[PDB]
Amino acid sequence: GLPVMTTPGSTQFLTSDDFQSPSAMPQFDVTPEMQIPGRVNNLMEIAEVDSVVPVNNTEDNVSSLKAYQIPVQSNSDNGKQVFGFPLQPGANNVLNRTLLGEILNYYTHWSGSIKLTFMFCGSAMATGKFLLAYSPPGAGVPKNRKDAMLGTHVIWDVGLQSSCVLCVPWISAAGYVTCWYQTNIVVPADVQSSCDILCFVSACNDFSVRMLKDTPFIR
Amino acid sequence: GLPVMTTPGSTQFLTSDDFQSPSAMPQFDVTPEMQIPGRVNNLMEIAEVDSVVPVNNTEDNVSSLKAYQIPVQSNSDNGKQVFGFPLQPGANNVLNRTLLGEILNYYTHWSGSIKLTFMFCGSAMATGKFLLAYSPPGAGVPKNRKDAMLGTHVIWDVGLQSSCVLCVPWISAAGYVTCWYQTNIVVPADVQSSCDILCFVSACNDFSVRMLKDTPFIR
Amino acid sequence: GLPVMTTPGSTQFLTSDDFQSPSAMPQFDVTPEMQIPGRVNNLMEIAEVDSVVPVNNTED
Amino acid sequence: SRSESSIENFLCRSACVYYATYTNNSKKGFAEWVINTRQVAQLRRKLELFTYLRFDLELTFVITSAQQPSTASSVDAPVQTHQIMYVPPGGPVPTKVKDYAWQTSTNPSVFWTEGNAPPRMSIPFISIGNAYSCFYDGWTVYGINTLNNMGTLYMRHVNEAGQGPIKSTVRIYFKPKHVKAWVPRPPRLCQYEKQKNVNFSPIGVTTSRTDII
Amino acid sequence: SRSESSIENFLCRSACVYYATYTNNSKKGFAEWVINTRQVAQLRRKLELFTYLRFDLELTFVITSAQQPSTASSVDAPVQTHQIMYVPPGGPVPTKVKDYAWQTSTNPSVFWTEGNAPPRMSIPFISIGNAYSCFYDGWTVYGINTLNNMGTLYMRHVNEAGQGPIKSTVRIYFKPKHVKAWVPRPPRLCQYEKQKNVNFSPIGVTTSRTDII
Amino acid sequence: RSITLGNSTITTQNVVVGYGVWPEYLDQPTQPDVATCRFYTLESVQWMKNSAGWWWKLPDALSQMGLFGQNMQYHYLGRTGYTIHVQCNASKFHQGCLLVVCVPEAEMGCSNLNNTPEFSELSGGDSARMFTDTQVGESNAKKVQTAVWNAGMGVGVGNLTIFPHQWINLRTNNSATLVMPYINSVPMDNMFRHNNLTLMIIPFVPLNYSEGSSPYVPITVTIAPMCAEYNGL
Repeated sequence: GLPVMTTPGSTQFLTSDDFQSPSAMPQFDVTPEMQIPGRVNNLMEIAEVDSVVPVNNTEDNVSSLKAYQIPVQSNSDNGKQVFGFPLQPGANNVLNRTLLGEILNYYTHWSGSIKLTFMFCGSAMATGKFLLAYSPPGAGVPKNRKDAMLGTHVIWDVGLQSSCVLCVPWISAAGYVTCWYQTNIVVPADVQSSCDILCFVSACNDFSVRMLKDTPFIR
Repeated sequence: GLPVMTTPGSTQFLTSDDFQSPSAMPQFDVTPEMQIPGRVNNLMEIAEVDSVVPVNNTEDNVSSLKAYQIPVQSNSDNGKQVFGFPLQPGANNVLNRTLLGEILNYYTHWSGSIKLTFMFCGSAMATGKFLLAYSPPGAGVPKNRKDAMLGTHVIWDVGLQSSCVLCVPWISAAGYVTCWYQTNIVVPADVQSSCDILCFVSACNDFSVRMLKDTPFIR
Repeated sequence: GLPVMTTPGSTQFLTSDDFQSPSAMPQFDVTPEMQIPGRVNNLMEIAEVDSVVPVNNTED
Repeated sequence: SRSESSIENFLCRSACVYYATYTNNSKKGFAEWVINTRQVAQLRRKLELFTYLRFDLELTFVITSAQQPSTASSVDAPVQTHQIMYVPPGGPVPTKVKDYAWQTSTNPSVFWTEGNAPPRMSIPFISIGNAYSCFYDGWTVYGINTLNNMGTLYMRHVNEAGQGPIKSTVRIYFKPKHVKAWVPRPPRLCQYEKQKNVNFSPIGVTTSRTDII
Repeated sequence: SRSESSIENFLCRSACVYYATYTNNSKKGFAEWVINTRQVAQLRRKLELFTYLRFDLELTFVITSAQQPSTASSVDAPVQTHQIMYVPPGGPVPTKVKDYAWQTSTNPSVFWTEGNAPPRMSIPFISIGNAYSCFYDGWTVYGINTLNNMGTLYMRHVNEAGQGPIKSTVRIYFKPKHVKAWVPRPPRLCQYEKQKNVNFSPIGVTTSRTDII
Repeated sequence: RSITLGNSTITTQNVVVGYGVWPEYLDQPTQPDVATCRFYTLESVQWMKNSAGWWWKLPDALSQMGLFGQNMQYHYLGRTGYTIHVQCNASKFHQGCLLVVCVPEAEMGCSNLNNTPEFSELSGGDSARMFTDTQVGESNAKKVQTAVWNAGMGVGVGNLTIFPHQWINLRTNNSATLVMPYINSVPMDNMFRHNNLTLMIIPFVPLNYSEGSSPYVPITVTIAPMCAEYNGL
């Protein structure tokens, strides 16, 4: 009849193939659909939301809710580092286990930028000023408030606005998001002085992920 | 269902086949192209450029830069052979390891012509005259300047032009490109007399190669 | 996928078959033709010419 | 390059979920696997990102043989043949190798000789509900949800051997198709302890560093 | 007749690049090959004419068997089955025959019984850069260029044998497709000394003759 | 004649451009042009009778050269083109022939057969490393195998005309001029761990003069970057 000729690679089971398959149970007339809210078409839609970042690990707050609070008090020293963390990806940093770093550990190649939302979770009578210095990849970490001012920065007035948003690229040194005291925390009578700050992370524009792998957060 | 019938030669692995293949990693979305300068569409474009020919081997210049220089001095004899090499292909000749003879040793059948560019790498005060006799395949090598003049030749005046171009067919005796003194090298005071000559080879028109093989310049 | 069903006479080598064959050396660009005189399209054209007949055998 | 993070390219992969052995002569050699999603710890984490899923199923079995040590006298066996029976939710269940439940009519089973392509088959979306449920906060026993129950697979030989024993392994592969996902959830931090429930022991949030600066 | 010197007809050929043996019983019999271009001395010279290449890949494996001397008592084995696992750049790497890295999900592996057509598979162009780089004047260690790294191949049996040992060889074939070449370079004169770098010992330019005339 | 760029001026009177393309432009990149586009003239080497050759690594030679050395350290990535002016001045009584090549990705080989050459032996910052006409011994610490007839790259030195080149023959010509685009696989690469070019000068027919003439001919190499752009905020 019709003459055929089989090529190599005929009776093999490639695990990533795409062939039609014989249905085990036909004639079933399956259950139709129902409009359930919250359909996810793409895994980036999970990474676009914001999540709290545990920037206060220090070896005994990791089994607590103190990991997310940045301790801010009115000290006596003029200018001091509040916090600071690198953006070196996956090397035990603080963006590792968050909702952004949980999806990006499934892929090996990714590129994009990042929203870094802060929030002052303190009283309404307390004022102050903060620097938010960002060092580029290649430049060192600033060791002083003055040459942290000479780099790119945002001066954050606490009494005016309660949240500062910062956009920054992040690629697979890789950067520093050090934050410094500008002035002390002025406070009235019968108000506590020790306030705290939360830190949020998200995905600003479209990331571009590629080359899926398995996750390393498993046995 | 559809009745088939397999011909002979079905489950065989011919090494020079052309069949479609199952992709191991689909769904990858590969890196797009980038316009890099210097794209090679055909291997003849490497053979069209010119290369220096080591026509001065003589058993101890091959591990030196003296292999490419033709020694030219003002002698006392009236008429003498400057150099000479056959065009017998691949039989340890001087066009063997050049950029032309490196591609043509990958193919067994080839046919075309050849540019032979010369250059006088001497002073600007020195003059002279040279013959460039070419003997055809079948005719012998000329043993004297007079019957080298009776064959086809080009008289090369050094004081007028500094480069002489010669076109010659080359096929897979096969020819001789012997070169003779016409007159001595006249030179003024306080100028050196021992000058040198380089030799270049290329592909003039389109070669026609066929029946690829592996190269013999390997263990 | 596409369901087939092999008939008898599948993996056999009939000597007078006519099937397409995998080329051993592709990409060769063979030598073109040249008009040579005296082309024979049919074997009867040899039999149409005349030949001398040995009608005088007689053993020596 | 934003398309490799789609749900179709993230969940339609193949994974080795089960691996069991069975021999013919030992009067209880046949395999068994209740089809679920909580078998291997890696695919469980990739499906626990969503709450309600809805997919078809496509399974492939790689069955191989191994000769057990027989007694003597020139053992030679013909090609073997295996039967892979699929029981729908609420069907007859076998308990021995020679049982009535193998010869039934409503259980679709494949038959496969050795030395050929591996026997794929495809299972549609069987449920009363409109989606599978990866999580269930409610009683049926707490957190069971009897509505997403896909069935059971059974494997055995169909050759009786008189001179030599033969044992065989089987690697069941798992591949969803036409996946739809709803109600995304945070990824699990703690390790997996049991198969049935969501039990855990509390662990720290992130690996620790020396100081805040 | 100028078309057989095209880049597609000059580089899209098949070559035996690797040849390794492995047996099943010896608890460390499995093959290994890091996919590179500098393996065989002839294909290395045909690709060192250009600096930047960009090709897909198509591999074919010719696997055959050989019976090792067993002890006694009428050995008879069924048809064998092999698994050829491909690890992408930055994936899990096995160290033993029974390991977790074989049963993973993101490594595409083929399964193949003996007595059929040889198991071809095709690997696309995987890189971050826009071309492969055959030469690299720069540090990562000098002249490594970690950007063109295509992966690793692993072969093993999936049958456990009780009565007879079986060893097997494998000949990996190599065939580029849809080749593009840039920045042509002079062919190498000296012999190849090492696999990683461009080390050499200086040799003369051309074989010598007696005199200039 | 008398071309100027920035605050520097040279004087010329034939230019061979790249692989046929002129150098042009493409987080977001920044494009500085005022403080980089100028003629950085390296110091002059001497061509004697028994000379062998010189080589420079091109995005290494301008590493201490003015503000271009500041943009190499302060910025992480970047891409450049080049415009190389070579001119040697000899009288009408001298003779010789130079070959001026600009090789992309000239990976060189060590004299010791097991190691790779160390950092100080491959590139001198605005100082020419030199060829030899012999072998370099193997049992030393770490050096480059720099026999001139194999060009340090294991390749026959006659075939180096396939890269973009130009001849300087003292009988007729005096100078060379090359214009080289950015040739790399990635569109923007680091400038400290990678030298994408290599400028070579090899005397095929060596220098000669009579007794009385000046016994050296100085060579002057003048490089000017074209269409540079970096990556930073």
